[PDB]
Amino acid sequence: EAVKGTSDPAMLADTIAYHATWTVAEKQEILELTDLEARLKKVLGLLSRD
Amino acid sequence: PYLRARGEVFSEIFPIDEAVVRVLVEELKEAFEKYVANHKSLRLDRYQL
Repeated sequence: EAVKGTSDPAMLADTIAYHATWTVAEKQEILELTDLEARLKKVLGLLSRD
Repeated sequence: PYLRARGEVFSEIFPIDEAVVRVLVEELKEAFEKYVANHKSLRLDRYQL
């Protein structure tokens, strides 16, 4: 409940990605993309897998 | 260079007899509505409809 009420998608995306705790290689693979939407494709595919 | 051209006539069509043409306007608006949202990751807007 500390991240709710959010407009900024950069802190949203990276907050989710660090709070999507994984092996750090794929943390970097999240960090690779400069695009937001392809990175969130990566993120939400991972979280659906979890 | 540089490049010039000359033209005979400037072709136009002002649409007359709009019934079947208007039905095809409805159909092509439907076709664009079915085509428009494919570029979610491929960077074209929904809101250009």
